[PDB]
Amino acid sequence: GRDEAGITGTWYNQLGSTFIVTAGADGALTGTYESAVGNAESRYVLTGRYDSAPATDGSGTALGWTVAWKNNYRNAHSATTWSGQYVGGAQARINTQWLLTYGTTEANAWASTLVGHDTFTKV
Amino acid sequence: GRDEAGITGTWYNQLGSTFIVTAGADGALTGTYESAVGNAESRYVLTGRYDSAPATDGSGTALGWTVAWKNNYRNAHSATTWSGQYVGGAQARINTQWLLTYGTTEANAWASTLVGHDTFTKV
Amino acid sequence: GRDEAGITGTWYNQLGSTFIVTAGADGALTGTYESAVGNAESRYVLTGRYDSAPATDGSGTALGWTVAWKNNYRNAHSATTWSGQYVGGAQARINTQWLLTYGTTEANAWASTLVGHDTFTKV
Amino acid sequence: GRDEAGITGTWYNQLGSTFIVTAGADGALTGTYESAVGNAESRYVLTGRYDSAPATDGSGTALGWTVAWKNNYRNAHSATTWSGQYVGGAQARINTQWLLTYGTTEANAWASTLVGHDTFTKV
Ligand SMILES: O=C(O)CCCC[C@@H]1SC[C@@H]2NC(=O)N[C@@H]21
Ligand SMILES: O=C(O)CCCC[C@@H]1SC[C@@H]2NC(=O)N[C@@H]21
Ligand SMILES: O=C(O)CCCC[C@@H]1SC[C@@H]2NC(=O)N[C@@H]21
Ligand SMILES: O=C(O)CCCC[C@@H]1SC[C@@H]2NC(=O)N[C@@H]21
Repeated sequence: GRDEAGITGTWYNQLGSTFIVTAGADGALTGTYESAVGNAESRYVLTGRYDSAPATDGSGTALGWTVAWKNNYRNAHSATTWSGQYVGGAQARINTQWLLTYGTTEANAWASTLVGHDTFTKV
Repeated sequence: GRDEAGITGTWYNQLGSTFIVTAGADGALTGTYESAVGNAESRYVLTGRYDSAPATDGSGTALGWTVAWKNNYRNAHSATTWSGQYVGGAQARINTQWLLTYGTTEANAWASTLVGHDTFTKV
Repeated sequence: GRDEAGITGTWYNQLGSTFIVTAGADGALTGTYESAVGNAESRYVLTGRYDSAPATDGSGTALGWTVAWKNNYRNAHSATTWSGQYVGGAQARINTQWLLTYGTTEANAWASTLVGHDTFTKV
Repeated sequence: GRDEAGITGTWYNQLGSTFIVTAGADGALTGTYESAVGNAESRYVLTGRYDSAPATDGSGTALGWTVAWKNNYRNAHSATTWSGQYVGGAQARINTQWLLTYGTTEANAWASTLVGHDTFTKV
């Protein structure tokens, strides 16, 4: 993929969380996520996808991934999805918006979903 | 997983799109998506995660998945993430909210991301 | 406004909440909201804006409004914004997506904002 | 209102847009918005609401507002809502997430709504 090398590695967001990803040639993303906040401890599995043949006109590279917040330590009964774009160069970034959905009863489902935004850097 | 059997299979949303997923015991989701709308044709790879040990108190099952909108036919230079919950029973549903991010230039990045909501049924 | 008459009146969403609005010629929206759910009781002030000269090509009419969830009875320390479009005709609707922000400490601000979607009808 | 004085005035976001607001004692927000981006020129009317009696525990102040993107110069057939919180102190900020809805045909309504985030400062 054009940015396979650029995306693969360890990223950090403004909260202090750590995103560890491998980009495959075909568009896969696999890795681990460790949140600095919330009902979370240690690493969680992630998977996702990215555009392995982006535009050559200076546009970013679209991608996304999911974490279900269950591991051997905790289960928050929740999942987050991040949707965003990789922007390459000396100050590389992944700019995302995310959706965190809790399992709820039907009566509470109106209040099931948090929205926010994370920016990941290599430093 | 508690809902491995409930989630695995073919789902359809209010647009007429078709979501084909396999749920693994461990929390994986793998499959294909075919959109009835947008800059899309035929099937695209998806991956995601779900809570394989949900609450037993009538709450839904949190899950999410991604599609990068590249296949052998088209490349929209975009990715969607769906975040939601599976609700089991005679009228099973997956209720989601989604985020569709386009690769953009930095000048247009304010306008990179669409938000919406899809409800999937087995019929 | 083109839809001043169509928008003005009493609307109900899928939760059972009641939206009472007056549309002004100039684009204003003023009224009251009464939620069927959440940390809310009785009516709350709303204000917002709508496109008073929409496209004539069958497109909906863009609009939005806010409620801060303080009245004489309760204060949730929160505000919701609905962003959407009015679609006229025998089955008129307002289709919206909303953002509910809580006041939080800086440590909890990542979790400050809920997202959802409401559809309002005249019946 | 507790933050009537703190909110009232001229704010600027990371795009260079200019938000000019007056906060009323009762919870009103009135003013003008001028966007540095998009299908916009000059000032547009805004209205909204804020929590005029916030928590005293260091939490921010919830608020929101709307702009319909029609004025004497242009009509984008769209509306944005910002939902967020005011945080007072030497570095005051308004942190928001927003929803920009376009009027669309029913066939294109899935793609009607952009989501993003703006941070406003006094400098
Ligand atoms: O509390 C939970 O339900 C599980 C932890 C969620 C942490 C969220 S995911 C979005 C944001 N970005 C992070 O790095 N952490 C929070
Ligand atoms: O146009 C694109 O960029 C690729 C197709 C996007 C189709 C979207 S994904 C969200 C919504 N749900 C669907 O089933 N289709 C649309
Ligand atoms: O709980 C709160 O903070 C105040 C009540 C919020 C009720 C929300 S606003 C979005 C959704 N639509 C409704 O009609 N009610 C809920
Ligand atoms: O293009 C349009 O439909 C009207 C202009 C929209 C400008 C948006 S509103 C959200 C973001 N914040 C800004 O200051 N400008 C853009």
